[PDB]
Amino acid sequence: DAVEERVINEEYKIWKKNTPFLYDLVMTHALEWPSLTAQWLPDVTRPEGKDFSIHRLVLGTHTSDEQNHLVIASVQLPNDDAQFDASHYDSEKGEFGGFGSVSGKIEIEIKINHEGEVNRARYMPQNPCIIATKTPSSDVLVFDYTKHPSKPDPSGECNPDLRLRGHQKEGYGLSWNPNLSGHLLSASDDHTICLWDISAGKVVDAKTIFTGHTAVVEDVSWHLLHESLFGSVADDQKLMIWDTRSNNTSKPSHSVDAHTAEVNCLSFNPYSEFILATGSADKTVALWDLRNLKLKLHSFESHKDEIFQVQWSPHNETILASSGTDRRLNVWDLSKIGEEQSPEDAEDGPPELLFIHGGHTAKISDFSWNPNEPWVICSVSEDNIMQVWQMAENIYND
Amino acid sequence: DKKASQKIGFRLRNLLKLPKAHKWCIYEWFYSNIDKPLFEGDNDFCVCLKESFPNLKTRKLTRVEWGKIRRLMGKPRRCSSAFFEEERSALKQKRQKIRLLQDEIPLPLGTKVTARLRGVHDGLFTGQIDAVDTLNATYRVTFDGTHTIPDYEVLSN
Amino acid sequence: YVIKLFDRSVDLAQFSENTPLYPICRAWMRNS
Repeated sequence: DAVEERVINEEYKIWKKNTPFLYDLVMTHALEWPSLTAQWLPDVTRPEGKDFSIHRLVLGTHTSDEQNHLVIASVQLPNDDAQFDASHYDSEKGEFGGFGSVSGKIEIEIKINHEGEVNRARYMPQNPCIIATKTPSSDVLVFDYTKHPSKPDPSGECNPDLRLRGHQKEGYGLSWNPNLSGHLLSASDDHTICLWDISAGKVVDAKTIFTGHTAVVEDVSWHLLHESLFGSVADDQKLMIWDTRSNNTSKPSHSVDAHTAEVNCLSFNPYSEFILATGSADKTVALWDLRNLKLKLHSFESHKDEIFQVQWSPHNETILASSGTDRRLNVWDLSKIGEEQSPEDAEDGPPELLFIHGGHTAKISDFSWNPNEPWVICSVSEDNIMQVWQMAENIYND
Repeated sequence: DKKASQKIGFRLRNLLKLPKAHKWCIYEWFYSNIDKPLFEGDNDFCVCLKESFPNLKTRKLTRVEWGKIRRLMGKPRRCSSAFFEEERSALKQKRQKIRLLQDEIPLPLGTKVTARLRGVHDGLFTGQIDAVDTLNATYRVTFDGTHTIPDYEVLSN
Repeated sequence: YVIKLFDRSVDLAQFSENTPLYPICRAWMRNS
């Protein structure tokens, strides 16, 4: 354990020292418990005459011998009129680590009682007050956080607004249909994908169960432009494309062997109808075109361990990020794939590797792009850290 | 009053009982005696600020202004694994530089110390420098048993 | 209000229940 932790320590302190060349903004916060999930709520408050805006994050807890909570936290982010010392990572004189928004502290606004750890938590696009949550009891739970108290009952009792049934095992995949209000997908260890139309007592049985996979279904995402289409990835090393119009729910529309190992996550491009990405335990991120899934358009190889999460930028068609157990979050620029680069540069990675975030000390469980502050990312890791950060503008320009 | 102070401690104890979180605390704030100069001075960014922006006396500027400065300094290297490796062995050379220097760098360390100990135990514990050894650049530390510890994992007092 | 927690001590009296854990960890890690 000493050899690994000496490398990690020095590489982390090196990273802090270098953080002024690499970030417009870095904020390190310590949660009481580590979060397995992280997602920016879509609302932003821009107070009149202030040099900060207010954002909200859906997080949860992961603890085994204390009560768990769905968490809504608040973040103050700088805007362009905010003056701060970007010249060095502060760890002694403030309430977060790094530099940026003086007021940029995370604040816990709502803790809601939950049945066990929060495997994943996502808000519904058509009504961001509604968060679906994935529990270890295999239920999917729905909360309207506006109707729950700010302080949770110390009895710990969890009172979901809806309890979605259909799974027999827990899972992590969760995706709201962005073009049909209330249509939720879920991927489970029970090898099944479950669909609910919660525009339907407080318990709801699944509208539809898709059974193509033969192992743990790691992730599921709706296609962002086609209300009938969604993708899934599983421990059977397959990517599968499903059409809710089809009468057969035991067979996908398309089924490719996507990677040489388990496939953990996928995400559809918010601008192209045909582009999506998967991430795999084979340390690869694969790019895919729906017009011919018969082989990868491209494989992004710089990660050094299992990749557990991928997300397209919401502001830029050709920007993609991935996160893994190698303690790194990589940002890719698809437009740079064939590019020529200096032999100096080639030692640091392919030209499509835009940026490497070395800010996390343990495995990164999840990250979200901010939908209102371009290039700002929130990422969380298994050592309780939540980092809110923004790559230097210098890097993604010329 | 004291209910509140106690609840703060319950929150703190829950983070610190988690070993990954516990080691993050070491990574964030724990700098040995020889490493403090290597990290607590001016970084290269602050050096470049002082040398190529000599009329800039403030350090409170906007992202945009900071941007204009970083575009003058050129694009950074991606924090590759090769990059951290080059930076790691630079850190090994900076350490020896400080070392043979033994004039406000730290003095060589019966000095009461806080030392990184691993394995069975896994915190930073207090103790005495039983023996100094400039041979492998290590110290014998007797804990309040005795262990040979690198100097970059021993903090004075 | 000073507590002992895993061979280090910290005076939590300067903090409040709303204080985030980052600055409290620091005080726990700092010395004399």
